[PDB]
Amino acid sequence: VPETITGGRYSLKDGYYVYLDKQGKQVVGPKNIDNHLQYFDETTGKQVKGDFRSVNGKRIYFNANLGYADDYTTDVAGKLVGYDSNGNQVKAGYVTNSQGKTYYFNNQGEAIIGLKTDNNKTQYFGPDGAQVKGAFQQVNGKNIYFDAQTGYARQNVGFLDGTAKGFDEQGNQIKSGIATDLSGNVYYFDASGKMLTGVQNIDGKKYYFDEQGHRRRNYAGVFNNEFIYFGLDGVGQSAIEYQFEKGLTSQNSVATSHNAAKSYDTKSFTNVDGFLTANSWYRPTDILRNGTKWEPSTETDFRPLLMTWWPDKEVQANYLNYMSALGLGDQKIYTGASSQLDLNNAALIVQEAIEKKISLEKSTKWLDDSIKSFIKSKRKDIQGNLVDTNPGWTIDSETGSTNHLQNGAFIFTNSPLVPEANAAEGNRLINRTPSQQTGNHISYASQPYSGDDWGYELLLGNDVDNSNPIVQAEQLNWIHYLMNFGTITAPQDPDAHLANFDSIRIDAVDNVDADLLQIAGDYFKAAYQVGENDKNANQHIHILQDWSPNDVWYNQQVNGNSQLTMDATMQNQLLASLTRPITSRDSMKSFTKDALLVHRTADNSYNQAVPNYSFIRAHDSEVQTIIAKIISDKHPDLYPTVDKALLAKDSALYDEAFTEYNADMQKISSQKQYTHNNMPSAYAILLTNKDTVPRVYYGDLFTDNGEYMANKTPYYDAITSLLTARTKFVSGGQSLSVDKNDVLTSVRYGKGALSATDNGSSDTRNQGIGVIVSNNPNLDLNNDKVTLSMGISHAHQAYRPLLLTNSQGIVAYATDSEVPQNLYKTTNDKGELTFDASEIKGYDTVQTSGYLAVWVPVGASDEQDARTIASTEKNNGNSVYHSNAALDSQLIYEGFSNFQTVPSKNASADEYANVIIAKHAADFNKWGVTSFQMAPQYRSSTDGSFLDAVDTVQNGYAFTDRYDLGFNAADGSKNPTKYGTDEDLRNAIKSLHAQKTYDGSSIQVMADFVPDQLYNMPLEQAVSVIRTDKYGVNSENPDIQNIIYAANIKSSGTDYQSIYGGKYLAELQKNPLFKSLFDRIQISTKKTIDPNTRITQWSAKYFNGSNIQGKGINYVLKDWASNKYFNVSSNDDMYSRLPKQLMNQESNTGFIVDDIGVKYYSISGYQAKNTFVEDGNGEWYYFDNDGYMVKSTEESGPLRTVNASSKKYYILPNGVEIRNSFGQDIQGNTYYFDARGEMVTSQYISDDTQNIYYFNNDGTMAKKG
Ligand SMILES: OC[C@H]1O[C@H](OC[C@H]2O[C@H](OC[C@H]3O[C@H](OC[C@H]4O[C@H](O)[C@H](O)[C@@H](O)[C@@H]4O)[C@H](O)[C@@H](O)[C@@H]3O)[C@H](O)[C@@H](O)[C@@H]2O)[C@H](O)[C@@H](O)[C@@H]1O
Ligand SMILES: [Ca+2]
Ligand SMILES: [Pr+3]
Ligand SMILES: [Pr+3]
Ligand SMILES: [Pr+3]
Repeated sequence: VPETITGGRYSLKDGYYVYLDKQGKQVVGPKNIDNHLQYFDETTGKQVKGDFRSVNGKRIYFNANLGYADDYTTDVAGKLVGYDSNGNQVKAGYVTNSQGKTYYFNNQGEAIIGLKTDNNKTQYFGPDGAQVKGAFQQVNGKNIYFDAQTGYARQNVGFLDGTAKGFDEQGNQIKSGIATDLSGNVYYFDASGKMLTGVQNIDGKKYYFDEQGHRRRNYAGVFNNEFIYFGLDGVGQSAIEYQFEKGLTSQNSVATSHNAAKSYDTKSFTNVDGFLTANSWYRPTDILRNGTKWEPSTETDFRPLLMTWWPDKEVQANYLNYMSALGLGDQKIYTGASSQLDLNNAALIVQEAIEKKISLEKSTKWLDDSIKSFIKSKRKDIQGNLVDTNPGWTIDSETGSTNHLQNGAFIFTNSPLVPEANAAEGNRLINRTPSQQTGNHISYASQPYSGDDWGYELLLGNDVDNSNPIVQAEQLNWIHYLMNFGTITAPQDPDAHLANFDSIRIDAVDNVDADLLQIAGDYFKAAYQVGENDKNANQHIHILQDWSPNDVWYNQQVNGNSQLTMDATMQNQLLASLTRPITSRDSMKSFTKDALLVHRTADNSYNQAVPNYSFIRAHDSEVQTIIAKIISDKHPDLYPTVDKALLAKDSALYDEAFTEYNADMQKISSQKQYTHNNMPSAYAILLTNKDTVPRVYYGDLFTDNGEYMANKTPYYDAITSLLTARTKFVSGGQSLSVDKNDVLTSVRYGKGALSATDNGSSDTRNQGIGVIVSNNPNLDLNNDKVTLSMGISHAHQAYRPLLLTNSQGIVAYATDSEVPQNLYKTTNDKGELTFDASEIKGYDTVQTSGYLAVWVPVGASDEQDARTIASTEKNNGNSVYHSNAALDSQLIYEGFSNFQTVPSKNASADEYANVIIAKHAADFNKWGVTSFQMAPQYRSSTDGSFLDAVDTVQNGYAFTDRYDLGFNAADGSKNPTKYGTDEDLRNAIKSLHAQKTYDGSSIQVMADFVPDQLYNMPLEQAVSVIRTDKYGVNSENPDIQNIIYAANIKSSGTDYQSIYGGKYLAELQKNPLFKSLFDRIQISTKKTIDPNTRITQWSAKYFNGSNIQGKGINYVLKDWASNKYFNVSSNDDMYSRLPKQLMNQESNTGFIVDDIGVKYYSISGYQAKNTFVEDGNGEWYYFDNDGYMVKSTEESGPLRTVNASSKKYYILPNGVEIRNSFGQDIQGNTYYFDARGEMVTSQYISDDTQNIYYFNNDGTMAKKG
């Protein structure tokens, strides 16, 4: 029996492929994988490809490609018999040889020769048993074509031996009949097999065939002195006879006096900056009260606009149907074809029911809902699928680039139609990432390091413009508010000064103007004199979220080191070499490469390395992506891509995924299908490393979901043992190594000593840790020995373990006395430890793959602390921080996860995280924490536009009011954020501040500074928009070029932004210490910061752009004839006046034939001037400056420039402007006209049937033959 293997990937060794087991081991012999049987060689473990092996007796062939077992025919004599994939002979069925020959065998097992007439699909087989595909074969002069993929007879035209000969399925030449090629080309022949070109009459219907014989669609031109237009049918339509309904329909009714608007100004209409939308309501002069008596309307008698007016018949019809479905309208179906007068009468029948329902309910809220759902309603199509009923008012119409986290984006631009949503000149500078701050990319990177930039301006939601000086100021104000949160929010309290934040984490560095880094750096020199010395600097440790490789070096040269850069090379190497499964895993020798940021192979100096903070996981990185992977595997239907699974927001899915994620964390390393292996081995390297500030993720001590701090991970004992050990032993110089067996040994020599040869100080002897790490579950040393080279400072010294590994797990020893006598071992005269195979071997537990050990020196006191005090001396150079003993004494703790359960409305006091933080304050001080990175404390949105904004998470990165950190409601209801109230928060900070570290100063508390975006904003505003991707590159959709959009982009002006916005700028300017900050010329703007305007209400002029909101392109209402937007707040001529019916004026709609020409009036009653106009969802027409339709004549040909934009259109004598269509001169030349109706030049245009034509710069088609 070939065993089935399931988990494990393929590898390439020596130019052949091998398969690695879940255990880690190469597989040998005949084995099933992927449901297809493959063989693997006895010694080299090599996969067999295109050879013969014997799996349990029977002779089996394996594919040249993929390695899978397959069919084969061997001809010893006569006809080869042929064999199934699993051995055995074929009694009656197809097999395909490796050469690609396909034979069919009879019941007797001989190869079938000649014709093979199956169950309704005749086939052929030539002599020698091969099937024929893709050629014509005369069985007996039939000349029957056989398909390339299947040997089935097909109708096809064969250009051999003459031209245009057509043959059918049974193989008769199709004289006087229609024939069809493989590409779908349609020929027509005459009696005696010769094809036809030009205009033909087939069944009282005209068709056009070009010069190579193809019957054609969407082709216009004069033929035998008759202008014909052959449509999608291929059928000729008269281009003289009009294609529109002649005659006008009055929109004046008995009811229009009463439904006319009370007034024609802002008073009577609900509006967005004057513009009207689909959800607009208005006050008619009269109300049909209880559907029985016309009364004068009161101040509160507003009704939906859509009740009495619509932008066209198509929406009118659909409205009537939808309300009829809600049981209000009449029981009968209407269409855009249906007559105008009938729709208007039907609408008045609906109104009667609407008002009767309002009288009954004593409310109009039910109506508001049913109008909102009508706008977003869906419908059956001719295909049978769900489309949108009103595409113009949905996401459907906002098509562009997909490259953005929320599937689209806009950029705000200026435009004279919306004067108040226009930004100043030289603002809205996008993509000023650290790399592109000057406006051009600059590689600051040196020789073996990368200098790329993965930044982009539009990340999420509504994107704030941080190239505006007024905004840059409000960002400074917000920092000041946070650094003085306590004193500001609770002035009555005497201890308010203890409830203040100390440092910040700058979020989305690659998505905002990099000027904000220098602004922030200036603040802390002014306020807290961080520049003076290490002591001051290290009391405020800030961090960057700077993912791009180049940002490390930008930070160093441009930004001083005003914030700490992340180490990405370490995180990546720690993930690659330890966390991955055995199949994907990098070697430990990689830790000694050159492309690492900090070389630790012989780190022996201070103030040389780049100041940095390194980590393994974080609330976003390597957390959410793993959950998504599980969602994808469990629900392929809904989410097939790992990227697609990130977009999911349903809690049931996550709940399901987490129970797996939690259950998988418990499993042994070899069967960890989703989670990270070797977590304690990774943290063992991280927390012992020199020249770095380690950051520990909440979710590695505790479970990423559920109650805060409630459930521990498998790794808690190991990691908390390391953290306290860091406090007592880790100091001095470092050196990594990796022996021939691939076993890492990290050594710290202890305070005073910087190398192995250093004799050190008094402090040295009892300090300095030693770490051993292998990532090989099948490690077997045998004769070879592993060596920990401690210093000569540690010669002839007794050492005891801190961590060791068993099959059961990892043993942590807290004190020397907990250690058994046998484990103790003493160093030799050189300061070396030696390890046997009887000691160090391969393991596979839950907590380790390979082996982990950590050894410390025996006889440390309890007062012993390895950490070093910050220097007070002046520092030279430009770095704010300096990577040395004192900085490495610091340690950050990211004390939150996204997926912490959200305490319910009536949750008890101590379910909220900030209460729990206070209770466990001393726990953090015993782990060596000097900075506590709190979550963003801002009130989260719940609209679900992104993971961070769904109600089950509310992590706080998705916020509307960024001065609101959990304040009470207006009535005095406690109203906490996911983590607790402003009071609960202020305590938590005091609690952390009460804790005192090794140097007697408090634990720092870090605010999460999020300058990039704002979510879910209350008030609409009109803006000009262009459809783009995340970089702000124009996706160049014609309909979305500087059009007007009703964006939710304006704050309420009664929120905490209005209270505290820019409040402290005046005050700061007056301070001398801040003079440097305000005088600085910022790199990107080249202008100074501007603190003279306060931002109390956010508005569209302070934003670069926004993610797509799915209001729709035509959500802002607009008369099609005039092609102007409706505006109530202005009496300007660039806006259209209200539809004539709504101001009780005479109004008519329709086409009107006139002696001079043809005029068209919209549903609103206005005349079409200088506009394209679609009719009855079919034909387009253009109307000139004089309000007359443009039509071609005999004197003036069909090819015309109409708009004076140098753009040429093809217009028939109907006035019909043909689109996606070919057109002809009277001379003979052919032109093609694209989706938009305009002529094509210098371009190949493809054809539905795979024909291709080339059109010159001229516009004319290149003729063929
Ligand atoms: O370049 C470094 C990479 O090396 C490894 O590549 C693994 C491959 O994984 C998948 O395919 C698995 C496939 O591998 C062999 O066949 C390879 C291909 O051979 C043909 O040319 C054939 O026509 C192809 O159809 C076939 O894929 C095995 O014989 C076969 O059984 C397996 O199905 C990917 O589709 C490939 O693109 C990869 O090369 C390593 O695993 C990667 O992670 C490395 O990046
Ligand atoms: Ca931005
Ligand atoms: Pr007349
Ligand atoms: Pr349409
Ligand atoms: Pr029609």
